[PDB]
Amino acid sequence: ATPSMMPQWAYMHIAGQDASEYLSPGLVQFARATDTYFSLGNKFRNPTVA
Amino acid sequence: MSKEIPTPYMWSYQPQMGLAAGASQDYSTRMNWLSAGPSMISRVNGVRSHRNQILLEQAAVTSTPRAKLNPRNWPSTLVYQEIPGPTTVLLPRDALAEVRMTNSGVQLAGVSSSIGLRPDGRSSFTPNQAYLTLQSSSSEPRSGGIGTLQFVEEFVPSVYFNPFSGSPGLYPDEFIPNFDAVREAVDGYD
Amino acid sequence: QTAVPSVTQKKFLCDRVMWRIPFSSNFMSMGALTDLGQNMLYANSAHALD
Amino acid sequence: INFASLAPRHGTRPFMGTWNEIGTSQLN
Amino acid sequence: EDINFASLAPRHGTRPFMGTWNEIGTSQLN
Amino acid sequence: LNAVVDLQDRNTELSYQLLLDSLGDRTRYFSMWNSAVDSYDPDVRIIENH
Repeated sequence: ATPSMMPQWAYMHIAGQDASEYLSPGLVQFARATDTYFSLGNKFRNPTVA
Repeated sequence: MSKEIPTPYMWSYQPQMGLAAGASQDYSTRMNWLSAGPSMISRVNGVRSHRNQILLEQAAVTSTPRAKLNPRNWPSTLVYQEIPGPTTVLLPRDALAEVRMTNSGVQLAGVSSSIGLRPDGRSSFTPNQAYLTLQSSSSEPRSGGIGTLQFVEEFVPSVYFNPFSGSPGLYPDEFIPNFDAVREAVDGYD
Repeated sequence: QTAVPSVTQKKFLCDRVMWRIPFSSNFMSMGALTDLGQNMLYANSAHALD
Repeated sequence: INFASLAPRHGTRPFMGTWNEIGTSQLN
Repeated sequence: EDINFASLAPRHGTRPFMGTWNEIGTSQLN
Repeated sequence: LNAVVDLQDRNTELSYQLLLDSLGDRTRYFSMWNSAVDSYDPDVRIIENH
């Protein structure tokens, strides 16, 4: 990767850390429980880096 | 007067003559904070200013210390030189043996820069072979300009603080795409 | 029996599709953020395009 | 880790998993 | 042995008559 | 602070057209959104004249 562009990548989640991992521990635990009826998966971006 | 968080000057390559050609702040990677509150704006400013720091450290770590950005010619010492290993050759024939055999009536078929190392295809009538060691490098080191791989190391984007502050003879004129540093005057028929 | 000589012309149709040239070394889809559009050569300098 | 560095990174960790060494299928 | 082999250079007398630097490949219609 | 920033170049109508296809097949007609995919006849374009 390019170490200079990483701050913009990480902050905008173009190339970051897997939204299941950067959300606060409360939210991911919350969204996991209530995924059956009210799903929050498509709200947050989880990047893929080649 | 300037922002203390300026956009870096990306530097562009003229692959043909192998040297750089100018710069111009990156207008391609800017964010659009014009619809954000006072806090997001700060976090954006922080992301911007972390970049600047990374760029300075990178430069120190990699770029060659120069007295002049974008020199018109690079010394032989500073340019990556491809140095292949010495090339060994295994000489097939025996020079004297084939002369002796041919003179007999036998009809066969089927500066100092060299090393005649004996290993003591082959031929039955003589057991003598001979290696030959040759230098495979250039006669003289190449000075010229820099290649692609070395460019991305020497010319990192350069953060420019308080850009144009007095002394017009001190401005970085290498940032001008058509500036000829030798005569120090912008040229071009255009 | 009467089979007058002929010349053959071939062709193809491709609708509802946009030609694609991925910016990757091997044209694959190893990630959303391509590997070539991540190298220092392209992400730390300016290049023209013709 | 040298072999594991060749896989796409879905976030931070690579995409390795689900060992699918197959090739048993026949008529049956 | 590590003897060094030079080149034969058809001889005009004792001197081997090497020649000048004529490795020039410029034609350039211009 | 308007949270909707529209450019002159990005094409949301085309983007939302491709997005629907990726989510699920558009061969099925949804009356509510009036989402009837424009489809030519499969054989009137290429006259398979037996």
